[PDB]
Amino acid sequence: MGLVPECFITELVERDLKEGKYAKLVTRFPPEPNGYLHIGHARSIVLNFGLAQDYGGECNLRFDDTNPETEKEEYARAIEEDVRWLGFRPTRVLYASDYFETMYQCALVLIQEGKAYVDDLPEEEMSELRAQGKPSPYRERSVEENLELFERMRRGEFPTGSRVLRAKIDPAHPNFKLRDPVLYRIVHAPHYHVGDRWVIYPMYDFAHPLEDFIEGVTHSLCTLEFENNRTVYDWVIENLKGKCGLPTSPRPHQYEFARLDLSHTVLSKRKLIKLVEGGYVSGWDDPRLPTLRGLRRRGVRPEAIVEFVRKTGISRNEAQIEMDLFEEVVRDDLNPIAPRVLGVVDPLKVVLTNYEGEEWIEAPYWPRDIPKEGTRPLPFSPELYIERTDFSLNPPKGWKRLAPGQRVRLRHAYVIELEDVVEEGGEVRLLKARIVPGTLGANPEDGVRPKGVIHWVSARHALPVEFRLYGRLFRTKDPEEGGDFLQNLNPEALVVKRGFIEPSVAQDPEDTRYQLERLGYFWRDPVDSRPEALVMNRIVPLK
Ligand SMILES: Nc1ncnc2c1ncn2[C@@H]1O[C@H](COP(=O)(O)OP(=O)(O)OP(=O)(O)O)[C@@H](O)[C@H]1O
Ligand SMILES: [Cl-]
Ligand SMILES: [Cl-]
Ligand SMILES: [Cs+]
Ligand SMILES: [Cs+]
Ligand SMILES: [Mg+2]
Ligand SMILES: [Mg+2]
Repeated sequence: MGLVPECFITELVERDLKEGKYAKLVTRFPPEPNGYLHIGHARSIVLNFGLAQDYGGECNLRFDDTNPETEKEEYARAIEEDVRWLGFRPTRVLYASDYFETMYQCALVLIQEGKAYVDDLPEEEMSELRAQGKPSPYRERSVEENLELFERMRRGEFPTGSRVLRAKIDPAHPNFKLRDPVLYRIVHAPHYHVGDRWVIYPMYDFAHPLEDFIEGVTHSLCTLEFENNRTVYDWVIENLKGKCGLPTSPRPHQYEFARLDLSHTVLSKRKLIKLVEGGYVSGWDDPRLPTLRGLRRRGVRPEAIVEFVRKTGISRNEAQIEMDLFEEVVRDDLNPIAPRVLGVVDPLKVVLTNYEGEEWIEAPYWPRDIPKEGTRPLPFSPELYIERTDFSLNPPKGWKRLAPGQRVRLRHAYVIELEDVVEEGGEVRLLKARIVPGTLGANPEDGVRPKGVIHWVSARHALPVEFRLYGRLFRTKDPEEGGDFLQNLNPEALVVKRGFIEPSVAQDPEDTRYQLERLGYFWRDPVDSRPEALVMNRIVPLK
């Protein structure tokens, strides 16, 4: 019933809602349109948009776009597309750059109130002074000179980086971040949304609260990196309430949840850019990646992603999440909705000496535990392919599959036993085998049942598939902090096998998610699969 599970945040909202602190609840999701979103961002998406719906409130999608150098509209697009794919419906699609004129008016007021000033000092010198707790020489400049200099910065008289505007708070403040933090910088560079209008851009610490305030956000939800940043957030709110058309009340407040860190995966933009550019991975939608794009392409359903996020909870509890966990939620999400078909990944041929012609078998798509009914014609014939790995000349103790004195059950059809093994070049190339005569939907006459069941497909009927077998992207549980990050890659992240799958798949809609028995879950890769050249990704293996 509650999309977001119980925690400090639900409680806090519920309290303030009931006590009339705010009329409606207003969250935002605010990413930077300068990259693609990943599984970590999903936590912020489910949280922020989830509360809006859980409590009959609003949630804005807003591109926090104050860094013109890197930011592109295609990232804005991609962001909106992944947000909706997760199933969420932003109340508004907003861009912080539409706020600039208001933010600039706000800076004027700061300066008229003697609350900001222009700093001519170079960057290196400014941080030595901050480190020393000393004031800029320029700090006690006048309202008049500051407005003229700020205007001269607006005009783009000064080059990129050369002057900045800073609030006047306390140069010796114990919170280092309150030492006259920077409000405005100079970048002679055009913005993807608003163009060549501005040469002065605000810093995060100043624009973010103001975007919040402007939108009447009630609960601005951020991850825990903004711990010491909270004090400046309040400072901007408090010195500007009821100014330049801002409300005097109510006002937004920050609250902090733990960012997701998932085992076996890196989420930092730096490292991700590394992997794409250096061709370690094929592209931003690569199913090896934890981008939302890549998880989509992989076959993961948005419902598993939401559920994953929901399942794991919202807290201050920055404990790393095990990939085991994620994999199990995918498996669980696909269990009742993935019809079971049969395909072969490492094909090995088996010829049946005591069988001729064809015959077609009603086979169930759903196992006993799944309430769905559904059936399909499964072709059988004297030539099949089985997994190479379901055959031993030298089987171990447990061996439940096919061997030189061990019968086996072909799933949904006959028991066969081995008769001859043709070898060529040391390794095995074709099985010669026999059906045990009355074993279609029945045991052998002699009572010695087959120890196990293996999957198979008719070599006379089956479709070629390119299988893209995905694993975790790293071997080590902790790649994101571990030292050599590229030395921890899993060489098995992608194996590509050429294989076979039963012909029925051809009569299914392209977006079907299948369970290949004893193999894992699978679906047509949305980019490269074609009906005449099938390509299927393994979404996840079995438990
Ligand atoms: N792994 C994660 N788990 C939870 N939230 C995240 C994660 N990564 C990013 N977010 C949050 O989603 C929002 C937008 O993400 P985006 O990456 O554009 O912002 P950002 O400026 O890179 O944030 P950060 O610098 O904290 O990663 C931010 O609130 C951000 O902290
Ligand atoms: Cl049928
Ligand atoms: Cl069976
Ligand atoms: Cs940031
Ligand atoms: Cs069933
Ligand atoms: Mg960042
Ligand atoms: Mg980022």
